[PDB]
Amino acid sequence: MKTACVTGGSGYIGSALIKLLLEKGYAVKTTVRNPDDMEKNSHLKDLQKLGPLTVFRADMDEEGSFDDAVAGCDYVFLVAAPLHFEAQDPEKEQIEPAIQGTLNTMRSCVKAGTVRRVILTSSVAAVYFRPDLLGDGHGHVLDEDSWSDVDFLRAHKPPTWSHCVSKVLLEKEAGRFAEEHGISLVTILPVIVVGAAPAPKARSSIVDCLSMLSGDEAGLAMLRAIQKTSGEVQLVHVDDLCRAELFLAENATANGRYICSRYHPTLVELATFLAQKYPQYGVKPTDFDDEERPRVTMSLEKLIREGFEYKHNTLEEIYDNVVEYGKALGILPY
Amino acid sequence: MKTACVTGGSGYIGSALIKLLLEKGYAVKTTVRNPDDMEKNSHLKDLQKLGPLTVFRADMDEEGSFDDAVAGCDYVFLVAAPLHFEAQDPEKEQIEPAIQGTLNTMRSCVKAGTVRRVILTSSVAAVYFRPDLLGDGHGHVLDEDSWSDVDFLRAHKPPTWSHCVSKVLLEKEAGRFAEEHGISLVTILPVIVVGAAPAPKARSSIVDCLSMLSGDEAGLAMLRAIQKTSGEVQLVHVDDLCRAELFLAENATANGRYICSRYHPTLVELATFLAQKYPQYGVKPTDFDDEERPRVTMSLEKLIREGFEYKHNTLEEIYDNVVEYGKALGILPY
Ligand SMILES: O=C1C[C@@H](c2ccc(O)cc2)Oc2cc(O)cc(O)c21
Ligand SMILES: O=C1C[C@@H](c2ccc(O)cc2)Oc2cc(O)cc(O)c21
Repeated sequence: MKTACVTGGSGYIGSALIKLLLEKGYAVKTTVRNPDDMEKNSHLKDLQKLGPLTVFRADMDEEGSFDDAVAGCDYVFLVAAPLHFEAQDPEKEQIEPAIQGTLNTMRSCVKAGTVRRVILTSSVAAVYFRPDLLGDGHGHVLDEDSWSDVDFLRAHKPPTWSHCVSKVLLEKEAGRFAEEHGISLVTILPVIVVGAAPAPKARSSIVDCLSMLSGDEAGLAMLRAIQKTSGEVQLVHVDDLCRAELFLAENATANGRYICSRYHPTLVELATFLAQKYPQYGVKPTDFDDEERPRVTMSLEKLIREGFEYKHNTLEEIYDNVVEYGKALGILPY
Repeated sequence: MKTACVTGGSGYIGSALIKLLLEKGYAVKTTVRNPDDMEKNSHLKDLQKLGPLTVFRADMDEEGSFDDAVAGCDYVFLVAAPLHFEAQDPEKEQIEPAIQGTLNTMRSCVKAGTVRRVILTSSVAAVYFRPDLLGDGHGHVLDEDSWSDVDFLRAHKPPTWSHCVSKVLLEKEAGRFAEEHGISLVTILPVIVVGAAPAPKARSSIVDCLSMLSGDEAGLAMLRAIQKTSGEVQLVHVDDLCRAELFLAENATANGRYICSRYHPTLVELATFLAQKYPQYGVKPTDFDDEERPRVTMSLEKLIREGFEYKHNTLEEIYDNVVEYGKALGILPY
């Protein structure tokens, strides 16, 4: 029986990974910042009903705190924490702590001497910010060779520049570190993630995809900004993301970084689908009518080439269970 | 040096296949119904400059005429192109000749004794007609397991029913014949094909993708019909189709049938692109506004996970050279 560690077990993606690992016969260790907070971590008790699940305390700013959690693990899933709130000095407050915290966990992985592979969950924040491709007014198909432009982001500091710079640098630093220390590191890069997970206090990762239904002003702004940039948005079901992370840990030939994406609708298509299937929220699809814009899209083909198969392939399947989750979280009123 | 036969050398797809094969170092044999008609075959003289190209007279409707062209070949590219003349009895004027013409050439392949693989060019006409799915209000991703409903098509005879039936039945029959004689048959299923080819008298294969520029009422009706059915159209560059045919010929593990597609725009996306890239034609994108419909799309992934790579990936790249071809053919008035 193989053993896996999932960092950030209180979070959206972390909780979904733990569920899949248990269902697949793994013994799981997970880290949280306060194991006694059973309002935040009640799902970890439920999940113990599926297989061996051990909870540990750990924090990214606390050097070595991940030692006991990763020890004995065949695979380690590093789920990066979402930034959450802005900062006066993003370099000192966000970017640098993101690098350091990632290395901190890397070190606990070498020290375990048992980790066959580390799967880093990042996002396409590290892929898409290309001043040439986004700005030249032509369509483009990006892939895993594309990296967000750190120099341009620091020069002009557009909104979310710090989320993108921190993802790029922490991935590069973790790769540099995995090189010098002989540990296999594979990175996955999700688009907007959709679907239910066990975590009771998730939100950040769910606001964008439900914002047409909720009216969340920040969410809608984000979807519109992505569409203004790229001509569309990109979505993937959380269960396919989780299956992809498992796939990448278990298949020895997997190497480097992988975009994880399945459906790329315009907002009017998405709004139209949501209005038809969930009319109780009064979505007006004409609120998202827009000129057709050049499409700048992230290719999904690398994961496909390696033999992975997505299970949520239509728009409706990608949204198959997220609405009931938004209800339970209070993101939606009913 | 391997040798290959390409049927329908005066045709759009046949001529582009010959070009690719010569460039890639094959000796090539091709068939045309009248090797003298230089209206139709002037390109063959030109193509002979690229490598060893030999021309034969043959006719689908004439048993054995393909024997000479196919002899000695390692690969045969069965480009089933010419259909019929919609008469009172499509089952005897179109469907049956299509089947028998295909089996005619397959027999030459058996007689040759040398043929390691036959690549049949069909179309997603043999894939998409799924009345159990086209009106159910949901999206669907169809793949190579989906076949057009021949029974339903014969029962209700919607427009172009016999076209779809011809394609389904000749593919079924050719595969049955191939299995009986232990010959390798692989079928490729293009969507709408875009791009220049050597053939100086092609037309029907290019009218549709040029129809918003030419205003061809038949082409435009076809496009609107596809979009009312599937909520989008699907396009592929002729050069990727030819490279995919060669890929399927050369890759031993290739097996069965393969959708070939790369871009799936709405008509309003396509018209916006064309209007901006080619304003001299007067396209009005609002002529193609339409409500969003559930998407019924053909999966591209079988070819992808077998190792093939498309080179024309954006909408602009798929349209990189067809307008000049259209001007040359007279499809476009200027
Ligand atoms: O920087 C990114 C990545 C980007 C993205 C997603 C999908 C897509 O198709 C293109 C870009 O989305 C985001 C969404 C957020 O709430 C915050 C972010 O920082 C970002
Ligand atoms: O539905 C069809 C049928 C096919 C076709 C063309 C001509 C004809 O006479 C019959 C069928 O062309 C297509 C091309 C597409 O990208 C998507 C489609 O859905 C289709």
